[PDB]
Amino acid sequence: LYFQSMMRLPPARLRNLSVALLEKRGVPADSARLQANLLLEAELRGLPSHGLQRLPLLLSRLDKGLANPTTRGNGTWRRASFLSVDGERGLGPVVMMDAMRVTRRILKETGLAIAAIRNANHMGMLAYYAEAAARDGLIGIVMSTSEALVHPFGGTQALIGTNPVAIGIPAAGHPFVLDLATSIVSMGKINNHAMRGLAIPPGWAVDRDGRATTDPHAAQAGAIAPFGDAKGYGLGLAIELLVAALAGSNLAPDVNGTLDDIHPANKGDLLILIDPSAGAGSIPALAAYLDRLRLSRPLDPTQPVAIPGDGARARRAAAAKTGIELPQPLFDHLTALEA
Amino acid sequence: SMMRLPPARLRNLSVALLEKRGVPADSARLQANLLLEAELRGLPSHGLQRLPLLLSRLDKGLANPTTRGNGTWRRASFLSVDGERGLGPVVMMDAMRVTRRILKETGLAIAAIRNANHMGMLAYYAEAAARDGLIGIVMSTSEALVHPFGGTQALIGTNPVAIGIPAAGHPFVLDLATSIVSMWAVDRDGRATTDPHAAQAGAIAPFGDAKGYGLGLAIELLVAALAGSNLAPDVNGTLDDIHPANKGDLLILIDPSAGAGSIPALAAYLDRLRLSRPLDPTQPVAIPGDGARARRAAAAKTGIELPQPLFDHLTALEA
Repeated sequence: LYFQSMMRLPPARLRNLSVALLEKRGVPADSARLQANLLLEAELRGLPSHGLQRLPLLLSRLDKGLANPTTRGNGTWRRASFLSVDGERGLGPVVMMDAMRVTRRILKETGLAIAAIRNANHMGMLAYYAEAAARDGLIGIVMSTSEALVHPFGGTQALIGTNPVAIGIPAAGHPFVLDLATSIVSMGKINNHAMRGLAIPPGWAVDRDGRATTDPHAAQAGAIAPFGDAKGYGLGLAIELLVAALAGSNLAPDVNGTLDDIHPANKGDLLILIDPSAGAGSIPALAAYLDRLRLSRPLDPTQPVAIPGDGARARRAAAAKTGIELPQPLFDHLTALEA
Repeated sequence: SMMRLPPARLRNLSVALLEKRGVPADSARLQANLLLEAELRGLPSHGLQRLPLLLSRLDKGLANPTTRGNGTWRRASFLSVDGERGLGPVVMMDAMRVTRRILKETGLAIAAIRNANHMGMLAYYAEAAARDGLIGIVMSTSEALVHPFGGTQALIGTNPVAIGIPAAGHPFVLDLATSIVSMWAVDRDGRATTDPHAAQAGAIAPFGDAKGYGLGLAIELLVAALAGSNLAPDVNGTLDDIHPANKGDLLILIDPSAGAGSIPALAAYLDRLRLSRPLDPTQPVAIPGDGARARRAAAAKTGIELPQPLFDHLTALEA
C-alpha cells in the first residue's frame, strides 16, 4: 500500500536534495548542509522521527517568514559564564552550533558555561550536539522543550514537552553519547504510525479525553506517557522548568511553532559545556571502565552490554552502506517540492 | 520492635553524639538535620540508621570532625574540593556557601568533591539552594550495587541526582536514584532472584531500562571525570567503617536571575498541573517535593518511628 511503502536511497542523494531545497529558500550553503546533516544523521542512526519527515515543515516555515534563513542567532554574555541567545527565528542547528562555538571560547577561562536559547526552531536530534562537544574533548549537556505533548504521571492531559536531554562525554575513541526523550515515545514516531495506518502499542498514549488508546490519530490529539513512571515525569518536568527559567522560553502549554507552520517557535534550549581538563579525573580511566562494562556478564550472551552511543554508531555504519529507507509518500513530497 | 519519638528528641540525641566526638555545634546540627529530615520524609535508609557507622568512622579518623574541606578555584566557575574526609553535609554546604558568592559575576558554578563522607539525602541540598532562590543540581556516586541494562554484574553506583528549582512558594525538589530500588535484582551469580538475602550480594537493576541505565552511567562518568573520585567498582567507605570514602559528588548552582525567564511564571504553571485532569479524581497530579512535604508535616505531628534496638544503642552511646 502506497502510504505504507518504503524506498531505499543513497544518503548522498537525500542530502543533496535537502540542501537544494533549503538553498531555494536563501539558506547559506554551510547552514543548509548543517540543517541537512542533522536530519540525515537521524535517518542514518535509526531515528526517522527526527529525520527527513521534519524537513517540509521547516521549508514551509521559511517560505512563510516564520523561520529566518540567514541568522545564526544573537548572543549576549549576561554573566561571565552565561550566554543568553535570541535565536531570531533561526534554524535550530545553525543557532545551536554557533552558540557552541561562542561558549567554547570562554571555557578556557571558566571551565563551565551555559547558553540559553529562545526564539529558535526545532533542534532535531540532540545527540548530534552532544557528540560534537564530546569529539572536541568536551562534556556537553543539551536540553530542548516542545509543544505540550506529554501528560504528568497520574494525569491524562498534555502539559509537558517531550523534553529530551543529551549527554556527551569524551572517551578514548568513540565518545559516550546519551540522548533520551523523557517521554516514553516521540510524537514524531506516533505521527509516523498515524501516517502509515498502523496501531500503536498500548501504554504509549491516551486520547483527548484521557482514555488509553492504540489509535495513533487519537494519540495525536491526546497525550503521551512519561518514561520511567514518576521518575521520568520528575525529570521531564525538571527539564521543562530549567529551560523556561533560563532560556526565557514559554512553558509547554503555550508552546507552538515546531509541529505547525503558523506560529513563532517559542520553545527553549539549553547547552551546558564543561572542560574535563578543569576537573581532577581521568578521561582514559573512563575508557577502560566502559570497555570493562562492555565485556561484563550479559543477561543474554548473544547481546553484550552496550554503552550509550554504540547502537547508534552500529546503525549509522550499516545505513551508510545499504542506504536510507524513507516512506514513499515523503520522498514524493520532497520531490514535488524540488520541482 | 518499634517506637515513636519527637523529632527534637532525636535531633538532640544525634547532636550530642556528634559533639562528643569533637564536631562543632553548627556542623553537628547540620549533620543531625540531614538524618532527621530523611526520617521525617519517610526515607529511613538515609536516616538515623546511618548514625552508628558515622560515629565509628569519626572515632577511627575515617571521618574528620572539623574540616569543611579544601577548595581550589581551577577556573572562573569551577571549584575543585578536597573533602579531607569531612562529614558529607558539612563539606557540601561549605561548597555551596563558597560557589554562591561568585554567582553574581559568573551566573553559574560547579563544585566537584572527592574525599568526603556520605552525603545522605541529596534533596536536602537541592531544597537549600531552591529556598535561596537558586537552581541546584546535586549528584553523588557510591559502592557498585547496580548492573548495566542487559548485564548482571554490579558495576555502577546507585548514583542519585537531585534538582531544586525555586517556585515562589514551595520549591520544585526532585531527588531520584538511578536504581529501581534502594539497597528488581540478580546475582551474585547473575541469576534473577526474589530472595532479599541473595539480592544483597547481588546486583540491582537500573530504573527505566536502557534510559535509566544511560542516566546512571552518565552520572557515574561525570562525577569521576570532574571530581576525580573512584569508579563504582573501586568505591568504599560509605557502607563500611573501615575504608576512607572515595566516591565523588557534584554540585551545580545556577542563578536564575541571569536567565531570561520568570520564577513566578513557574509557580502558576506547577499549580496548573496540580489542577489538571487526574487518572483518579482521588489522587491529584503531584509535583516532586509534594509527597515529601506532606510526609514531613505528618511525621512532625505524630513523631518519628524507629527500631527500639537502634534507639537503645544510640542512647547508650550518649550516656
